[PDB]
Amino acid sequence: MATLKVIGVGGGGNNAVNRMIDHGMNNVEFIAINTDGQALNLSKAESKIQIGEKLTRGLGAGANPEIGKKAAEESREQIEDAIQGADMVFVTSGMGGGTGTGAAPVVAKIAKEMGALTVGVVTRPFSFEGRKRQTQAAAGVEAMKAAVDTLIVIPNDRLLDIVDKSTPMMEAFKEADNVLRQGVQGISDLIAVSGEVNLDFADVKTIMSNQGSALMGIGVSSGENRAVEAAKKAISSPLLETSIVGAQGVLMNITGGESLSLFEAQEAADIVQDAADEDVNMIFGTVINPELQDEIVVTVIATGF
Ligand SMILES: Nc1nc2c(ncn2[C@@H]2O[C@H](COP(=O)(O)OP(=O)(O)O)[C@@H](O)[C@H]2O)c(=O)[nH]1
Ligand SMILES: COc1ccc(F)c(C(N)=O)c1F
Ligand SMILES: [K+]
Repeated sequence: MATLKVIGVGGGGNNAVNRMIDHGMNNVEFIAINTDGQALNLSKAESKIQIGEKLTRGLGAGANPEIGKKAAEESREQIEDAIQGADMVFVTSGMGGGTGTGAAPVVAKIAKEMGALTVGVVTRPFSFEGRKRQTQAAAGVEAMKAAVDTLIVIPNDRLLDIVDKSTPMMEAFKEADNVLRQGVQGISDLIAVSGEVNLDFADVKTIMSNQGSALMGIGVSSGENRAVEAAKKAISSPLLETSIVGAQGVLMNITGGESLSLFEAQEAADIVQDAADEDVNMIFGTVINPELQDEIVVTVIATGF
């Protein structure tokens, strides 16, 4: 079976890895990469890599992305050894600081050279962090795009659209974490489960390899318009820089119980096709889970923008 690894690079990335481990994911390996040895000592990841100790003496990169980049380059063999064997790597990092900005594209490059299908899931900083952080972050996003197979960007300003004046900051961060964690879980499920119309890791590669921007979404619904609703939730994305609009390739899977109808599978597909507003090249899958009663789940991976 295909081996999935999630790598957190820098403070925000390792935060996301810690919160995902807390949440619980059972068939994914986690790797924590950081300059900051204090944060790395608190990581819940089974594999930890301290990079750049000679450069920083165990401190972070101090907002200097060139130090992050050098620290990763100098630890290339340790990063290779930790990746070796993965079929797919997700690299998550917060752009705009020194370690994520500089080291995450090096890690992603190493993963793609090690043979892994490589997906980046990165944040852009809040506008309140100022224009220099935003410009540094943009350069990291560009570098990440050059290094990955596909890239999901989460502008942190979008979190301000989903909170009220009291929502705890940590609850907002968990919402952003969901993008990665549900994208990972959806792939894990595809690999693990045999479908009635069966998709497998080669289909993931076809949809994701060397594609650029991506969307990864899941929607769950019940009741009379469940397929349309689940499809709409899978592609909605209030947190995403890349919406579904313009997608030219899509992997879509529908999971339901024995009641899953052909008609509602077409409805779901049509929602995705119409929201793309393009002629979508679809890879369509279906899973019948007789455990499920009235629940349906639509998973979408969209690329080709
Ligand atoms: N959404 C989210 N953003 C984060 C988190 N931690 C940091 N950030 C963002 O990521 C950017 C860089 O922070 P950090 O990863 O700590 O910097 P680095 O360790 O030096 O690479 C910050 O400017 C914030 O915009 C997090 O837990 N969640
Ligand atoms: C989330 O996508 C998934 C999940 C579980 C599956 F069995 C399949 C499949 N049709 O083989 C799929 F495409
Ligand atoms: K499968």
